[PDB]
Amino acid sequence: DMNITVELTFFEPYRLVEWFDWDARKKSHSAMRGQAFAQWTWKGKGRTAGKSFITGTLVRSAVIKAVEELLSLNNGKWEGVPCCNGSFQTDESKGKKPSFLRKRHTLQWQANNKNICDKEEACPFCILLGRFDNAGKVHERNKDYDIHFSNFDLDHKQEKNDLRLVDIASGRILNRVDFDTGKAKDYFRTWEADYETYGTYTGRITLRNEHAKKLLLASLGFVDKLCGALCRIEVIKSEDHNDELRKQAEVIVEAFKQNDKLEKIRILADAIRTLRLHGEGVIEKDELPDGKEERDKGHHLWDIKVQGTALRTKLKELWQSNKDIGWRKFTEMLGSNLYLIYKKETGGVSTEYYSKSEGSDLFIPVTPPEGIETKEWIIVGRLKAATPFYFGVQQPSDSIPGKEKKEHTSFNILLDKENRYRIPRSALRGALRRDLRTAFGSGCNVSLGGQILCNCKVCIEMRRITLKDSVSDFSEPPEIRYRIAKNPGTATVEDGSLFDIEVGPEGLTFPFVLRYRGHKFPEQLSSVIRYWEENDGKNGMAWLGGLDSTGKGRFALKDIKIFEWDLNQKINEYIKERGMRGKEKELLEMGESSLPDGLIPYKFFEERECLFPYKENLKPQWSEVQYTIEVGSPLLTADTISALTEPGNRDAIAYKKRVYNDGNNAIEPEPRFAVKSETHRGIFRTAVGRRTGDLGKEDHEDCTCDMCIIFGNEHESSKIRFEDLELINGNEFEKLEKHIDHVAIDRFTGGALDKAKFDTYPLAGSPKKPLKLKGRFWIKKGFSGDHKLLITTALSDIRDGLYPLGSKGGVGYGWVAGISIDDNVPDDFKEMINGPINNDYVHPGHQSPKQDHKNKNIYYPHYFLDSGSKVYREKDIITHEEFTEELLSGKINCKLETLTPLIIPDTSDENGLKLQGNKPGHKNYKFFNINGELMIPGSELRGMLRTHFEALTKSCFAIFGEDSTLSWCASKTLGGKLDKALHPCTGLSDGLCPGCHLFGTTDYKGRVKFGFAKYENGPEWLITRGNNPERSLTLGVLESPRPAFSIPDDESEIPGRKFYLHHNGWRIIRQKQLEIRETVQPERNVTTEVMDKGNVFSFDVRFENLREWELGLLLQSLDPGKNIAHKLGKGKPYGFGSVKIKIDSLHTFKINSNNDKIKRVPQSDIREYINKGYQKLIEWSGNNSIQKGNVLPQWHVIPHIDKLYKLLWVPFLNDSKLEPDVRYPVLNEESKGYIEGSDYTYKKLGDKDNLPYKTRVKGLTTPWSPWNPFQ
RNA sequence: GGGGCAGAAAAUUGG
RNA sequence: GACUUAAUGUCACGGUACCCAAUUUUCUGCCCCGG
Ligand SMILES: [Zn+2]
Ligand SMILES: [Zn+2]
Ligand SMILES: [Zn+2]
Ligand SMILES: [Zn+2]
Repeated sequence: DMNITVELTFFEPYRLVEWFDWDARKKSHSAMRGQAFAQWTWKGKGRTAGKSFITGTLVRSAVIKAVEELLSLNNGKWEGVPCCNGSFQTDESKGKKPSFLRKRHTLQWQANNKNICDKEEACPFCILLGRFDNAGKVHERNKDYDIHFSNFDLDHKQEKNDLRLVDIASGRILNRVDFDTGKAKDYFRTWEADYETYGTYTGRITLRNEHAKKLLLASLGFVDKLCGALCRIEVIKSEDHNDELRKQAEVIVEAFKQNDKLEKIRILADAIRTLRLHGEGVIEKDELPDGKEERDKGHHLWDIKVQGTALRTKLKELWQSNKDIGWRKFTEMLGSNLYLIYKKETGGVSTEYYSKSEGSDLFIPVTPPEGIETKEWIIVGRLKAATPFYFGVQQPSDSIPGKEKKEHTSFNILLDKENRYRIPRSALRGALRRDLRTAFGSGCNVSLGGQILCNCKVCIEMRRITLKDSVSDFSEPPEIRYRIAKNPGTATVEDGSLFDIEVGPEGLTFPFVLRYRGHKFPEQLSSVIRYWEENDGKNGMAWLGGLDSTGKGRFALKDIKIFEWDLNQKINEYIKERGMRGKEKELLEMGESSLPDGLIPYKFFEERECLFPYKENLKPQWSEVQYTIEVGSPLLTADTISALTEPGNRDAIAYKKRVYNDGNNAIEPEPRFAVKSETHRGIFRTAVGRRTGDLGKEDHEDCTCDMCIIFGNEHESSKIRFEDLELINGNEFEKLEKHIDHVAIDRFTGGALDKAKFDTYPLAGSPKKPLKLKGRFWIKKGFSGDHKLLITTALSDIRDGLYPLGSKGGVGYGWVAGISIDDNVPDDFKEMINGPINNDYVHPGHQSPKQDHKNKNIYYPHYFLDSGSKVYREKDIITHEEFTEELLSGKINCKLETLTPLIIPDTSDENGLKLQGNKPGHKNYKFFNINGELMIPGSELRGMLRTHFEALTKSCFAIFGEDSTLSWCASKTLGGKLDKALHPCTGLSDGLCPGCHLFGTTDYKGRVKFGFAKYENGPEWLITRGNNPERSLTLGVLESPRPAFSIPDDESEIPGRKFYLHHNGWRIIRQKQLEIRETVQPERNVTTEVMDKGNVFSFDVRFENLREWELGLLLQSLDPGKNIAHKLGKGKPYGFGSVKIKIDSLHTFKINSNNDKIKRVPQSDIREYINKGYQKLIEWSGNNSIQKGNVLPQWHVIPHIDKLYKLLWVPFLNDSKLEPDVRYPVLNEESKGYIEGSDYTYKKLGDKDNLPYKTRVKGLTTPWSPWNPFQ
């Protein structure tokens, strides 16, 4: 007769739905799906506020199910009073159906009450159902209910105004994933509610019969789930901030637009988001990277003036203005506001199925056997991330709960309201369903519109499993990972291809709870649990999440404890302890002597080698290939966003990870260097696609090609999964990172271009101290022999060195020196994976000035090569998408010998040896070295051979600064004084010159790759006696080239390329070291280490898809003959750096032949290649009067080749007793170092009356012409 | 009598 | 006590936001005549 006040509390995020009564419910789909949830009603107009509740019929149905199970446990009795089976059928002619219909099994027992229930006397089950009362199916007064359930209202703790929907709920999209294809079929939305603040409901139950109070009070403690969440039932006795950020973002955007730097703004946007990982101290202690020393403009982005002041001080005042919103939200909103303002001021703004009627209404009774036992098993443990993980979520401003009717980061991660990482229940349940279907061998696809319960084994085992959601104890921000796609025809970045993913740290831990209520513990669930866990030898194989092909989401299970609860003897202890729901964290730390009564540990849990679904169905599913790459070159996988926000002021730095630690709950102090999984996934995919030839297809829609089978497409998932490549020997290095700076050289002036100096910071790789990267990839069961052969072929192509890792591969960065395969790799994979060339061409030098002399003449140190104006441009560009049969591909092994001393400085250390303490401002350097090994960079060799190849084949001026203007006023810039055909190639529509076709442009990758040269043998360190280091030399003063001497007199044109002369002018510099160290300021000259003549260096050149004449011209540009050499390094006017390259070996390979391999290519074939190049030069010339035949080619019949080989002629080589005297003039006598009667000043040469302008230009164009008697 | 350049140009998402 | 349930019948713990894409292409740390 007396009321019972009931409080239900949630321990999991529950579900919400809108309220429609009964007739408006059939119009909407979300409410018909959303029964057995919690309900939300709007209070007042405007669709903003309301209240949530839980209906009494839902709690009544839960209590009815609990009473049915509790009576089925004790065989139709409860504390001595027996009950009948009840009634669950309603005839259609007498009365109406009760507004909710049952599709599940009804548990029944043997009715031993020996009496039929009527209105006068009844069993507890019949008075708890409410069969014999005065109320039914149409409401009347609240009396004449024998048992009444009221509605359950939300216990708001503080009395306030109405509660909003956006403070209680959050929207989410769930999925249904097909098992055969791995792609989604349909999706549906839901609302999830918080349980920490809004998870308590209170209601009333009225019972007017003191015969079923004990069954009701026992059944209230047996209810386990309600509204999609674990529960416990007990009996009691901002817009101003967005706008203020928007106006300041507009201020910064107009400030960058005033300086014509709008395209930087987008990059700055990402930098602001990256500032959420650092502290506020990076704006407070000003740890942003500073500019160069003695520069007016500092950092190129942190010192851009915003309304009069710098950017860092502007961010300081902007954070002092909005310190009240926190650092993380301020950085996120400032980034996601700069993104929108950049998107507006540019000009361009940035299958839903719910389940289902009339017919097939049945009643299915189920009676268990009388002897059977029922138990409940509980498995507790921790889940650990062995890789970065990703749980996908839709964007904010689309996941608003009320406004469902229908940016900067493309893909976000799922987080809690306190910014904690969350493994949802749906992902764990889907992964358990997938692994259980794999373990059983067979299963069904999940049918949604259902009238009969499914009878497959997976569904029977999954209707007895209860899980629980997980949240970590970690609230630090995620990491952004970027991804591009490559255009396979040009080997550059495709248009509209950059996107970004948010990933979490590896090593994080989550709680894990599983429950099973049944008669015996299955072998298949034991197999899945043993498959998911890790031990010694075995690693975990629990794939949760949504980037599995790139290796994201592999978890392991540790600290597993399994407990058992008996229900036929210890049911009251289960009801009293509430199944330990919400107290499972205490069970991991509980001892054996503190367990509650009735809960024992489980001892017959079968081991890994005794389970039959394991090792037959689950273990052969994914196979592991683990290997180790040895890289003997610098390795640069650029970041370009983290380079902006760290101190050092560098352009491109390497890639780092953040690994989380479990023993100490911090992250880690030191990061881990790595190559991403997407990178070597793309390397494998590009290798397989270029071998088979499937990269040339225009579309892969409904494709069953080999690449789409191995690597997946839109309609199928991938059969191979790739993990990261981690550095494993980083503690063997001192100064692991190396600073390498690069420059571009103008083809006319010979000096450095404006705004073309840059720095790279790769990891220090050497041929005697290589980097070691350990990596792993997973392969699936069901691969054929052809596809395994393709994977083995891709690994062999990576090992042979065709695909370099990282960036700047054409100048020698990231060249793979070797690959090793571990011993635990499958055996079929181990079976599958495991003289001197001369030119003899003597060039006749300039006979008239030089060879008839006793060295009494002075020449000019640089001359100009003047070709015509026509450049041959090809519009059929050779593509990078396959290896063609008629073209050539291979490698050249070459050597390098010094004829004159060589200076290659190491500009990472400005102090170098010493000597800035004694004389300050003096720059002194060492030779180039990585880990103490003398090297020449591949960029210098590439630039030297590129300048030679461009001057040989009459191509365009590739690097040429056209904004410079002359003064003696000038008519125009010197870009206007060049012909339009020698201008650099822009775009592929007009075509490409030969130099841009072989070496590349911005929109076309090159087809030649130069490597780092290593020291082999010879006498090093030219020794001078009076010098503070003996291996050292103080150079003369050298400053910028003046184009006013080459083109005076405005009606004059640019006289072609600039080349230097070979002479032994360093012996003047050596003997006068004392006269240079004094009487010259120490801030003008430089001191460097020098190498002597006779040293040998070794390097390699790779090439792919070259024609025959291109290879002939390349082998001619490398070794152009006897008495012709090259020029390399510093001090080229003073004579330094004369090198000779000799070809040692040539190898060619053909991949289209199945069994063929690398070759040796004897001297007849390469002579044929040289002749095929010479015939192409003759055909480009136009003079077809020269005959054809098998003669050794005379290269000096073409005029510009004759001028080029007169510019590069070595006069002192094979004991010919002559040495020229090449030096600059002396600028207006009474100047230092002037001969008595030479008359070699600039005053005499720069007058009009003696040496007019045309004779001066003609003397700067004719090679080796004299200048002191002047011709 | 004196030092310069010290990053520039694309892609910032589509099926 | 309304807003806000119907009582002899609620498998929604009946459904993984899933699938596809190499942060990359090009560049000699170089260099003389006048304010
Ligand atoms: Zn009864
Ligand atoms: Zn099924
Ligand atoms: Zn295909
Ligand atoms: Zn060109």
